[PDB]
Amino acid sequence: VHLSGEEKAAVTALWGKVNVDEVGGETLGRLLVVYPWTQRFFETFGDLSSASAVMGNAKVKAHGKKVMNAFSEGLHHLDNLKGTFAKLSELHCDKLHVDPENFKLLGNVLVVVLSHHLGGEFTPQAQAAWQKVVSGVANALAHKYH
Amino acid sequence: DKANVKAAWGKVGGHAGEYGAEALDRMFLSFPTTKTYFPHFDMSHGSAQVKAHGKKVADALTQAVDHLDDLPGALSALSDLHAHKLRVDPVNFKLLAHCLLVTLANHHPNEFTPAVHASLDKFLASVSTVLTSK
Ligand code: HEM
Ligand code: HEM
Repeated sequence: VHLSGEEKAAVTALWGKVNVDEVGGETLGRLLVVYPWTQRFFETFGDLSSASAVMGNAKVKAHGKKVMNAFSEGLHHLDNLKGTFAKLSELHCDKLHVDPENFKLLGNVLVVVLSHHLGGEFTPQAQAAWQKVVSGVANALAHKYH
Repeated sequence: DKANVKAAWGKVGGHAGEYGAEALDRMFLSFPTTKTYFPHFDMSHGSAQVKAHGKKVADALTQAVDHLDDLPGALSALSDLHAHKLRVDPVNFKLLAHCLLVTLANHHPNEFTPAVHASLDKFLASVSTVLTSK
C-alpha cells in the first residue's frame, strides 16, 4: 500500500499522542474478548476465562506492547512492509499456524482502539490513512502463506 | 441477554442519527468503493443526504435491538432492498459495521467496554447476515 507524505506525517503525529502500553493491552485484550477463538493461540498466557480476566492479564498486556512495537517498525518502512515483516510472517505461518484473516481482525481492532483512545482527534481522514497502514501490515504478514 | 445488547446500544449512543452519518462518512472515506452504491448522493462533507441516511440507518438498528428474537422478520423489507434489489456485496456490511464501532467507541469510550464491543459486534454481524440474505 502507498501512503502519501501527508498521510505518513499524519499517522506519525497521531501515534505519538498515543499511550502505546494502553493501546497495546487494549488491542490484544479486545481481540481475545471479541474473537474468542483467538484464545487458542495464547493458552500459555494463563487465565483468559472472562473479559475481566483477559483485560487484567499481564502477559496479554506485555504481548500487546510487543505487537505495537512491530507496528512502529512498519511505520518506518511503509514502502517495504513485506521485507520488514518477513520473519514475523514466517513465525505466524510456519510455526504458529495463524489464519491470515485474523491479521485483518487485529488491524481493525487496533483502529477501534485508536478511536477509543483518541476521540475526536481520530478523524474520518485520520482513519482512512490508518486503514491503509493496518491493511499493509496484514498483507505483509500474510505473504509467507502465499 | 436481549436487554443487555439493548442497554449497550443506547449507552454508546446507537440511537443517534449523527453517529450513523459519521459511520457512513468514515466508510466512504476509508473504503471509497462503497460510494458506488450511492451515486445519487451529494458527498460534500456536510451532506444533507448523508445526514438523513445516517438517521435511517441508526433508526433501523435501534428498532432491530428490540427484536433480537426475530431479526429476519423485523428486517424483512430491508433484506429485500439490500439483497435482492441493490445486491450489496457482503464485504460492505463488514465495512459499515466496523465504522459504526469506530464511531461509537470514539464518542463514548467509557461505555464502549470490551464486553460491550463484543456484544455490539455480534449484533451488527447478525443484522448483516439477515440483510445479506435474499
Ligand atoms: C498485525 C498483526 C500482528 C502483528 C504485527 C504481530 C506481531 C507479533 C510479534 C511482534 C510477536 C513477537 C515475536 C517475538 O517476540 O519474537 C508475535 C508473536 C505471536 N503472535 Fe502475533 N502479530 C499479529 C497478529 C497475530 C494474530 C492475529 C495472532 C492470533 C490470533 C497472533 C498470534 C501470535 C502468537 C500466538 C505469538 C507468540 C506469543 C508467545 O507465545 O509469546 N499474532 N506477534
Ligand atoms: C447493518 C447495516 C445496514 C443497515 C441497518 C441499513 C439500513 C438502511 C435503511 C434503513 C435504508 C433506507 C430504506 C428505505 O428507505 O426504505 C437503506 C437504504 C440503502 N442502503 Fe443500507 N443499511 C445497511 C448497510 C448498507 C451497506 C453496507 C450499503 C452499501 C455499502 C448499503 C446501501 C444502501 C443503499 C444504496 C440504500 C438506498 C438509499 C438511497 O437510495 O437513498 N446499506 N439502508
